[PDB]
Amino acid sequence: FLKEPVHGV
Amino acid sequence: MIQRTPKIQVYSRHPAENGKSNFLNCYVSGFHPSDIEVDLLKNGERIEKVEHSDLSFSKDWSFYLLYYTEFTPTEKDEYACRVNHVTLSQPKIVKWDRDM
Amino acid sequence: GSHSMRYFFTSVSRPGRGEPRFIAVGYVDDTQFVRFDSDAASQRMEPRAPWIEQEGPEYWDGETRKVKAHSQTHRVDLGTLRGYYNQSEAGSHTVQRMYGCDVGSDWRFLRGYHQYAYDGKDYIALKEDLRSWTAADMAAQTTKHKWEAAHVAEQLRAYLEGTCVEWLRRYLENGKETLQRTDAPKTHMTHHAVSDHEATLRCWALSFYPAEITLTWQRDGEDQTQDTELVETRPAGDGTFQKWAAVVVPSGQEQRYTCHVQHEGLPKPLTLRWE
Repeated sequence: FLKEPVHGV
Repeated sequence: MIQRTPKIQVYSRHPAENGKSNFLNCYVSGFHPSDIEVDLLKNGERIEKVEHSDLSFSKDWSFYLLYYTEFTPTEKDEYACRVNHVTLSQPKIVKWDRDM
Repeated sequence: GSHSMRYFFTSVSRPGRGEPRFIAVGYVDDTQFVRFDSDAASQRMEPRAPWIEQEGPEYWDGETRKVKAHSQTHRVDLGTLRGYYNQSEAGSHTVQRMYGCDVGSDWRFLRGYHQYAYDGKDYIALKEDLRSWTAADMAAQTTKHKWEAAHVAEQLRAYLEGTCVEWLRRYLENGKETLQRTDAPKTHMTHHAVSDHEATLRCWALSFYPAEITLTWQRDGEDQTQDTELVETRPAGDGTFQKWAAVVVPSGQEQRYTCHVQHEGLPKPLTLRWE
């Protein structure tokens, strides 16, 4: 199960 | 840029038995970057129907992949794995050894 | 046993050859269950294990949504690091990210991780306390501030400590037959004469799961770590792993060498000997 949200660097 | 060279393992899925079908494998691991050329040969010839695992990496960030193909070992036939990567001046060639 | 769920992401830029490449794989212990490949035809999260194929359409839908969300984040990431490191736009660069959670024998949260690398080197990582970051260089430090302000550790903590362990467990029961199965090693030894006064002794450990294993050689009970060839644990492509240990031995002396095999699949560690 993927994580959400994903923040950019 | 870091440049780690691939380890190359050439093996059969099950113990080799002339006449009985198996899978010829070529494990490549610990390399970086991920651009790599991997082929399985049969008497020097490239084995066309070859598949590979999905790209993944280890704790240290280096990549590993599995190349594989269905095959029927024979007394006579010679198999090898040919690998190319930035870290290699020329394609490294590793021959199958039933025991290795 | 102890169990783990991990995601592996790889983003590689291709100057002038189109969008960056994005590969995502996901594992439960030593088993891969799903993948996403930016060059695949489907353009969805695909199953790589028979026990995830049971998941309904909403799961695949949601994981395909999240997976290309990640993908985009990594397509932007290639560009920011480029600016951060003041890199040419001509050369390919690699980003790598890994996150997941570990559970103990009680199926209870043990540790959670979130790691990121740029061109094969540690960039930024989440500490074991899930409340603080390890920045490697100043560029990583600018990312650290940004993730601090956006409160990312807090968000990631809830994930790894909760939904991660929660869905790990579900996978475990759902795939009980192959995830919860511990295959002991099929062991065996080979003797190859190298010259008239020496000979190779090979210890085999085949078709085991999980991958973890201790294949050791010892002479007169003392370990021969310095003079043993040991191959890295390699996949057999049938869901199991293989491995070997080799020692070159003075002929007439095979009997004092003993291979040792340690694996979760065995109630007791094996001690084989040539004879």
